[PDB]
Amino acid sequence: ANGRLIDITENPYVFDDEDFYRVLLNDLIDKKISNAHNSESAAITITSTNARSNNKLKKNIDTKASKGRKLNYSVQDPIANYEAPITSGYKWSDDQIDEFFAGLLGQ
Amino acid sequence: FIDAISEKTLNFTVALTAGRGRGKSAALGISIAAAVSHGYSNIFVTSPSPENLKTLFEFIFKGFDALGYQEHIDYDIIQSTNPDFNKAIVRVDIKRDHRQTIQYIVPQDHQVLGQAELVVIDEAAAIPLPIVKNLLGPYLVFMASTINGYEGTGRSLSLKLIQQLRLREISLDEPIRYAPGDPIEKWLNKLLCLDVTLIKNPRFATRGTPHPSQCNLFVVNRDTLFSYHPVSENFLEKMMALYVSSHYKNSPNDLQLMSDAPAHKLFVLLPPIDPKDGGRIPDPLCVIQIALEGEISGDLIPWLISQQFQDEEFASLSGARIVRIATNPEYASMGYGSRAIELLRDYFEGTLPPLLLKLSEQPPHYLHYLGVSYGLTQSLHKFWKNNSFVPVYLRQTANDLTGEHTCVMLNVLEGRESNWLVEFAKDFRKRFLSLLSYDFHKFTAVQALSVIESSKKAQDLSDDEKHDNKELTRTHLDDIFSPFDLKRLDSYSNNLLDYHVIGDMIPMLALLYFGDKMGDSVKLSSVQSAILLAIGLQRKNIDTIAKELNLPSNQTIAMFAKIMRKMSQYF
Amino acid sequence: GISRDSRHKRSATGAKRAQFRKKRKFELGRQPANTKIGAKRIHSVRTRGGNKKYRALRIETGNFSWASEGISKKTRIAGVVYHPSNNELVRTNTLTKAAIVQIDATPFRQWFEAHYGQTLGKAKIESSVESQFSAGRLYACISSRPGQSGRCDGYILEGEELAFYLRRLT
Amino acid sequence: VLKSTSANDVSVYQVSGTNVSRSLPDWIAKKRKRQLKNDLEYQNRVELIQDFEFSEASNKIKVSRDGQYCMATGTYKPQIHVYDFANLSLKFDRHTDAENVDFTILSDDWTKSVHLQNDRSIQFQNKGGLHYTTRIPKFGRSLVYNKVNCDLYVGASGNELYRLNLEKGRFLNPFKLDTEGVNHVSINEVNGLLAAGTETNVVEFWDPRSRSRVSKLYLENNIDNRPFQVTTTSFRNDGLTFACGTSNGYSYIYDLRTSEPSIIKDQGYGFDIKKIIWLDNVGTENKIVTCDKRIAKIWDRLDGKAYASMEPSVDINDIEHVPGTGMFFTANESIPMHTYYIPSLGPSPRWCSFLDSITEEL
RNA sequence: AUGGUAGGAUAGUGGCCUACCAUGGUUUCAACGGGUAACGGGGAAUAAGGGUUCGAUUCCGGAGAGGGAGCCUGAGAAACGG
Repeated sequence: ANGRLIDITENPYVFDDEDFYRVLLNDLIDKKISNAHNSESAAITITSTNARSNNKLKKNIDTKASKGRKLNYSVQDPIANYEAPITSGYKWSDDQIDEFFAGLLGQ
Repeated sequence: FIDAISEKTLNFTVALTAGRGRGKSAALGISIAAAVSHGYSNIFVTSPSPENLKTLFEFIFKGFDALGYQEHIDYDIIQSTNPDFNKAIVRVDIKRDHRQTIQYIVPQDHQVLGQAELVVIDEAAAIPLPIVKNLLGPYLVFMASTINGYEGTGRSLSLKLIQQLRLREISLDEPIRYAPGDPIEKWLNKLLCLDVTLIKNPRFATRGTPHPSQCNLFVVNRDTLFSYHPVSENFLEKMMALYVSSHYKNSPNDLQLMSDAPAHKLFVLLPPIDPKDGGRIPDPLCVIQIALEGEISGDLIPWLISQQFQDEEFASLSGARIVRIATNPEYASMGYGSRAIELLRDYFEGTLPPLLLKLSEQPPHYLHYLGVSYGLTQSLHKFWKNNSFVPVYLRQTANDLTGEHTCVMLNVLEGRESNWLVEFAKDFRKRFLSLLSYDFHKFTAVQALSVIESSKKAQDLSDDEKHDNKELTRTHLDDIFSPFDLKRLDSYSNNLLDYHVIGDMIPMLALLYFGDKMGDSVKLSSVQSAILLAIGLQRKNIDTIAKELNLPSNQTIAMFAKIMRKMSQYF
Repeated sequence: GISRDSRHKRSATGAKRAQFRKKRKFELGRQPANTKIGAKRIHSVRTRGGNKKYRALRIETGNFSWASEGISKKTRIAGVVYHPSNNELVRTNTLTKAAIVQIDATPFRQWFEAHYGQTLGKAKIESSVESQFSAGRLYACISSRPGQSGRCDGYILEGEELAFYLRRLT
Repeated sequence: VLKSTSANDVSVYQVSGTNVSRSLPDWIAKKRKRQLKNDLEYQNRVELIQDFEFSEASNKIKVSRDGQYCMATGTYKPQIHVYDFANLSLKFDRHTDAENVDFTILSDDWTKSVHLQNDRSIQFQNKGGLHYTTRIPKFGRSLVYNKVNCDLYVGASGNELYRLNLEKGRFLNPFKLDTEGVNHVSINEVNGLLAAGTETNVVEFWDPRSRSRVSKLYLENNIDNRPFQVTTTSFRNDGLTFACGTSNGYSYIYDLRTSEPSIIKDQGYGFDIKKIIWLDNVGTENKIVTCDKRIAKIWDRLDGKAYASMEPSVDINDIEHVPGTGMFFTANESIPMHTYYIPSLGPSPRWCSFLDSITEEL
């Protein structure tokens, strides 16, 4: 905003070299499987696939938003305007109902 | 008007509400000349009385900015002259549609006005709402009204007219006889309380209010109301505008008549009094003004009672006549008037002076009974049905200006009982049954049934010791109907009789159904009985009853046969 | 119009809905035939030519067993109190499989007096079911699937079956 | 036909009940063969009304106030059903996915219909067939629609009330509930006061434009055998009175003037209170009807006395009433439809112009 | 989307669907993505007793019965025989 430096998918000052590092971590799991033959190697998948996960917030997904068990704040494209709105449908002038809402007839 | 002439709107509804100084003769003449240039045939003049339509016609073709109006020496008043609008064989509209072609019409007519094409109506707020709807139908009608003036209504009646609509409306405020902003007229409007601001108040507008259980039905001194305090001025102007908005008519001297009446007092219903502040002026919930009657201290209740019967005890009794009782103009659904009527019944049953007079700190006179005299409105009958004011005296000749008959109601709101009210109600029940279609041909059948229920509730009311009616004897039934008519009724029980044959015996059957002899046998008191009362007592046709009952099939005929066959089983 | 078809799903990779067929007669995913308590109602449904499924729409009694002696009589239903896989199913009082439903097992008591002859403290059974023969509201599960059987079957809960389920009740 | 009252000289007539049979049950399979085998003057005297049969009838019945149509949800299979009083039969039948436990209609003549089932799918159904199916974050137990401000809202047992503001095609405004009781939802038709049936006899009230609640209420039985859920709420057309009805059979008629008590009446069985319907549109005002599982009772809201009562032979869980009538619908759990007419309550409608005639005298 | 268990549904295994859990699964050995009148492939099929490798045989890629929507009976079917 100050001009000292939006599609975030290409960011030059951000240095995420994850692309070859994920290839390197794919090169890790290829070489670690071939080197875990006798007893055990250094790190086959521990803190490598997890390091891919926590930087993308393991998956940044919610199970309730998946099933529709969470509310969706998106436009549902058929249901725009069949039950299209009306005129002032309040038969009172809505300021005496503000007195009714302030001073309730149950409270 | 030119825009309405250019538009193809069939419901060309033009509404003109103006204050003082409108120039209605020049305004209607300008509209008549515009309708002369771009109209089909003519303009149908509609007024409630002989108003200034002749002055409007004098301002249509002639009649420039110097009007020169006169009472009876004007050119329009004189008929034996040439007013220069003499028509001939030409296409001129000013000469043809002129004083020789004054299309004046009374607003009571609806079929002829519905057949008309272009009409103009003035002071339509004075007409009834169903009458205004019948007048301002789907034709091209221009409506002219005057707001907050002498012999006129208020803004609430204009708001009720606006609520009846929703159109093309406009407003005028500047005077034309004088100029707007005159301070002497402003002082005269302040002195006469001509300004209306009950709708402009922020707490006494509608049914949005506190609970009617916590209602402060306090009192106020007339001298305290007459005192020119600043708080007393705002409350009395709110009280006067409340009385102005409820009643249709508004006499300009009615405020001075209420102030100078020594035999009339008033009580003010108020909301729940907030003790957190306690000093700020609260807007009252309702205002009830009543007066006493008797031989102590304006005796319309006693004059009608003396006209109804010879009751010197009721003439000399302590009667109460409610001059006016109303809540806020849009607070009809609040029901606070019902609590105020309960408070008024409880009041009967137990520098300067102080401004706020306490309700408990007032000794009431030993009143014998209370009541009021109201028009025959369904809502007014509904308020009396929620109350105990049983109607007894009904005016046979309806008011020409109001368009409705006058109903006088009474209620014995005292521990002392007289039972003459119950006896007069039975006489009023017999009178109202006889007055059905004798003079009361054009009346609502449901409201007549509600009035009959009001008489029946007074029959079932207190002081019921030895006023119980008897049934019909065998000799009494023989004098009522012939044996051949009884055999005719058996044919009606066989359903071969038509509505004509059944309708002949319907007259004595209707009086029997109003009588207690048929009521002791059975009770057909559903909506079929209202059809039975409308056919017999109101003497309406079968098609007329079907349009009134909104069941235009033969079920109305079927309901009458079911009522007739019930009477056949009653033998 | 419900689908039981396998090609509607995504692949193991998550292939993007190849859209090969539309719905036919063979993959007819039928309606969920949820029942309730009340007077017994039976629907006969013809599938695959000669297979007659029995839809139980309303049901009032069941054949519930008691495993400690191996007997089952006919018991009038009262109402469900818990289901493992659902909670509003209980409030609906719709009896599916494995639902824990109350009964008034009076002929179980009548068999008990006709086989032993001793009152219930008003060869032996454990004490936690003596809490509710006095109440007369015994708990039972559902064994058979009622939607295709047209029958209600279950067993009375036994020993640890209470001690795990009133733990899940509270 | 029938003359069965509640011993109060209120001649209640019941048509198409379980006592009378289908007079045209099988014209080819049964009636052609049994015409000679049964003269059946009683069956020829049996008069079928509006000519359909509906087996395991509904958990939801509805009648549109305009167009003179009826709405029904079958449960032998999940059904949706259109009936036309101008044509006196099955206008239209269609299957659906699950059993519609709650339903609401658009304001005019069956054009658009909103359905709610055991699953969390809301069915917007237009003149065609099954226009769209949605998802609800919780399950479904209650839903209702306001034409003012263009918003249906749905709730079932939780914390967020899902306002389906159909304008701009989303759903918004998660209203904060208390202790997961919303088992009924109700509408104040003139001002939009919200209402929620809480399991601890609370009811909410919300300003929809301000998106905020204003108060809470409490319903306290004087006996109070058990804590109870209020099971239904309803607002009268005048905008003044409020109704409550709980699982203990206690119906409360709350006149809104800041009153702890009400007009309190208890049912004779107290299984539930299903629905509360006013009769302000017909004459003899202050009559109101509440329905249990096995009794529907019309009574005076001011006198506190029972006007009449209708006893069905099987349990019911819905009551529908065409305005301007003395006519009622039920959704029974059996193969016929209990529908009954009280002429003292009101006159018969236009399609039943002869039903008023045939049973008044017989 | 992957599994766990339970329930519904299915003729039936089944995340097919639902409920509540655990967060995972496929990949540099290429997951996902751009090209194909895929009238092109298929031993699908004898052959062509020499027409260079085929002149010829057939399977073949689907939807639908004016158009969406739902229903119906039959060991056959979401029928162009409702």
